[PDB]
Amino acid sequence: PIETVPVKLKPGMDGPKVKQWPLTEEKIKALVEICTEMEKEGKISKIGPENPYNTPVFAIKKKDSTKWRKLVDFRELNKRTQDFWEVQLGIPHPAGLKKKKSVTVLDVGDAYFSVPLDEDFRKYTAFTIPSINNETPGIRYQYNVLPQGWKGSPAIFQSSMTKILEPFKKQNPDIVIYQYMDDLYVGSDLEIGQHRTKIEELRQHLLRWPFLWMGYELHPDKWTVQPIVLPEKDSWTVNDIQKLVGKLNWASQIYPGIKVRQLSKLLRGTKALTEVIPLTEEAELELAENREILKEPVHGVYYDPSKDLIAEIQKQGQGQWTYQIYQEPFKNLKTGKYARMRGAHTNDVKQLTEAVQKITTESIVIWGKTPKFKLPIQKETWETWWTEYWQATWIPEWEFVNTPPLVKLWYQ
Amino acid sequence: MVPISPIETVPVKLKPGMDGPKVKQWPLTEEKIKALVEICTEMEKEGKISKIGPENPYNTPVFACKKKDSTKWRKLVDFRELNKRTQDFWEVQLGIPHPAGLKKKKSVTVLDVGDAYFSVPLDEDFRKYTAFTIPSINNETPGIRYQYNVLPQGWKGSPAIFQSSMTKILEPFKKQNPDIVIYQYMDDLYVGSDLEIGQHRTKIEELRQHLLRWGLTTPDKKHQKEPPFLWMGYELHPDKWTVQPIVLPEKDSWTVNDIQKLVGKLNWASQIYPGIKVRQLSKLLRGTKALTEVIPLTEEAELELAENREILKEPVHGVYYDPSKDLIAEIQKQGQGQWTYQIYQEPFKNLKTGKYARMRGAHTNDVKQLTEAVQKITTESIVIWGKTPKFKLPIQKETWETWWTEYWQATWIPEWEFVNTPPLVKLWYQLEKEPIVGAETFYVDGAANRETKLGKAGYVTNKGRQKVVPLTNTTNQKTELQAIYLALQDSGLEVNIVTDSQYALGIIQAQPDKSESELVNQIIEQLIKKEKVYLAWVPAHKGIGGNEQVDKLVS
DNA sequence: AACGGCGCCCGAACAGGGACTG
DNA sequence: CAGTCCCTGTTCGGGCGCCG
Ligand SMILES: Cc1cn([C@H]2C=C[C@@H](COP(=O)(O)OP(=O)(O)OP(=O)(O)O)O2)c(=O)[nH]c1=O
Ligand SMILES: [Mg+2]
Ligand SMILES: [Mg+2]
Repeated sequence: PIETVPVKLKPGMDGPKVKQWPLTEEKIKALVEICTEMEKEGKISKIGPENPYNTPVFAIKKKDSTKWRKLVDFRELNKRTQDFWEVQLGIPHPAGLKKKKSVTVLDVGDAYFSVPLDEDFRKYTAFTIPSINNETPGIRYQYNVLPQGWKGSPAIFQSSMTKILEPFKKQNPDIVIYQYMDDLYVGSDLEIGQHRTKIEELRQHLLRWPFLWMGYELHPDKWTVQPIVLPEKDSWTVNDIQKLVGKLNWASQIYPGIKVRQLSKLLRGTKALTEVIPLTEEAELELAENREILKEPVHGVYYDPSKDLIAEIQKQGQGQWTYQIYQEPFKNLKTGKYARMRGAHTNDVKQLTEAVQKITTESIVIWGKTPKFKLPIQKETWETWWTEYWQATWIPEWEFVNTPPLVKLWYQ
Repeated sequence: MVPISPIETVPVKLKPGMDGPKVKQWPLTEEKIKALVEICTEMEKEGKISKIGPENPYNTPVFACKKKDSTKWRKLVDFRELNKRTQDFWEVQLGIPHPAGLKKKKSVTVLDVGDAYFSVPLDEDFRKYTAFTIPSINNETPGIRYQYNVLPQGWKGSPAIFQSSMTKILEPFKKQNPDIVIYQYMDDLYVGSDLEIGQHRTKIEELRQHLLRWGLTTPDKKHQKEPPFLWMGYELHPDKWTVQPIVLPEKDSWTVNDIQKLVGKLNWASQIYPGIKVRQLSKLLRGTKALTEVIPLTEEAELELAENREILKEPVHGVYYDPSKDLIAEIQKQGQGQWTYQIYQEPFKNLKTGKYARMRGAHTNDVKQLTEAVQKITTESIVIWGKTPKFKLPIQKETWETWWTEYWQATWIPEWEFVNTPPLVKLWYQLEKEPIVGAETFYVDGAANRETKLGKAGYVTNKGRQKVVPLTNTTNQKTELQAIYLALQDSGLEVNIVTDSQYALGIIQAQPDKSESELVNQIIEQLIKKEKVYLAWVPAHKGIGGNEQVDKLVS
């Protein structure tokens, strides 16, 4: 009884044609059971090889959850429908969400299955379930309703979502509610007991219309930044000053007021690295001035909503991971550090996966975008293990870099 | 008026703005003429082929090749121009089944559908685009032209349609027989069950009659009832499997196309034969771009070829997969970037073997290449068994712990244990984390001219030691590596080295033990002889330490 | 002399970043 | 600042094996 919203690709682009990657036994068995129930409910339908489009599919389990969730890697289809969920039917981002004391994330993607999808667009939602040892050919489906993981689903459902959330927002005018992908971000300044109580009231508002029982809690007011800090030693050697000047010289690309004149004067000659060098009166003066500039904010740094976010991560060792978010180089909108995450001191890939999910969540709360990641890992290493540790219903863009640490910039 | 087959048709379109094929026929031998007129006549009476007239302004050349191990002929249609104008299909064949992934079954039957593509219909609106003439005489009768009502052999959409059509027909039978395993690869069917021999044949006949309802015939010609079963190029026995006999050519003079076939068979043989190497054989296929050019076998390629033929002498076999037991993968280092592995569940009962000899990167070490082999085995195991095997690796836990905790990139290996089988994988030198007290400090630098390709490399030290070496036909990067090599040559067992080269430092910090660069290999040899080496970096052109002094000497 | 799938080892073409020169 | 170079990386198409 609902007219399908017409959806068209960006002019000059064809649909996604991405190959399905191998899946483990437990993931294939989970997807076969899930897709059977969805096909019985008409959410998906089997298709043939005349559909040249395809999108990878796998399964995940959210944090502290034993239930399999179907996850489609619609990253290719999403950037091929960019003028739809950003230009036509866009969702405004509330600036006050990051200022709230507590923000809870609710999975509402199940509500998208009640709205049919445009018949002319269903061919782009094709996916293929693989088989172990290739016992059978790939089993192909396509979506008949709004699929989870497609950025067009919350855009079309936005009109439906507003009417459902209309009474609750009137009851609580101070609560900020933001919708991104399959998730719903609900922030308030109430106390922990009052907040969780108001979250349950919102759940009942959705029930009177399978992951709604979960509630991942955030605290954006408790989020910290990791500034550039300089060491403080009682004695300084030639090697210590060479490392300090190298760090300050690289930092000059960010803070143009940093000077290294009086510090380079301490290294006059061809001295041994371990030779202790006492800091002169002017060297103490120059080093004290540089420590204050690192406390001052960077000039002309602000968020441009038309530019993409970029995230770089550095492996610091011993469970330490630093990261920077920027749109223009050396114009970081946010820097931070993570420590003692899951897999610390045993698994780099699980930690890196955890860090990517944390950074993406922060970017959704602060700017409403997911950054493109520059991952410090080999492509084949990441593509082998990352799905084993993924616990989110979205997937950000990423690329792979290899930058040896010539100088510890973000973590001495 | 042709009867419509029970198999649902697949709606096939063409790329917009393009028409059908209009290619002239190919003059063929009279032997091919007497082999195709009898086929088009039989397919016309069976409804598989309809006759057309002048209302079909299309044409496509055809030919034929002999069926493998038979007297029958395979009718092919060179649809290379039709494929360019036909819509793209998404392939549903995602891989190749492997016998090591098969479980133990009491009863096994291997079927084979007769006239696979000739039993699945074509799209109604698409049959007009498949036109082809058949001359009865090579230069007399014009020959009546026909069309296709089924799937032609040679079309780029025929495999995808048959594989999808075969699945929809087997879906109702599999729902009625869940405990029966049916490996569906193209038209060949592998049917297994734990039922008794008598009850197994009963369900086989039920399946044969089920497929017959859609016009799929399973003739007794290629019906296999007794082991060993020939399936996917293997010999399937009740409790073991092996590859069909592989014949390696033994020519007195070796060319380029002969080695390409030789390495290919060894790659196919290395899945069950442990220890097959193709490094020195494939090394001969470099640079030479003439398939008909004789290449003499080197002494390393001859000893490698002799060791491969000896492995193929003794017969080997793999076992089948038991889900109640764990998967074990053990890797051995074969030297020169060569790795071999075996996957098993019980000791010395290999499911399959394999090798990893890929050399990625100009500079690497054994620890990186072992990590790459683990990743290759893991993904391969997920395809075949859907899980990751426990690894037995020839690297100490302490060695691996030192590498991954100190590397700047994220790296990881799944659950594994150490196996003490030399040669063990280790790191051949460790850069210090702090400068060395009492060790001479070398400030190295190197400059080169972009035009004349001339350059210098040298160092200055805190004790006054100094050297400058002129270099001809070099680069700035090479002089920076040369400067470090000079410092390592002229220093004691413990040395501090200060450089401004981000290029040189990045190479050495990754602790490589092998390199495509002779200069880097010499640097590695010196680093191994040392007891303590501390590399430090400083920004260039900043008047920092002795780096300013050595910069004047070389530039 | 046809089509599709998977694997390997190969070279050519292309991309991207530090560093030097106009 | 552009425009190069040097160096290293990935991508892709073809050679071969193998299956149908
Ligand atoms: C070997 C081969 C096969 N095919 C396609 C056609 C039918 C299926 C199976 O081929 P087949 O089993 O050898 O021949 P088929 O048509 O089934 O006839 P039968 O010998 O089984 O009776 O794959 C092909 O197009 N080109 C080929 O070279
Ligand atoms: Mg057959
Ligand atoms: Mg230099």
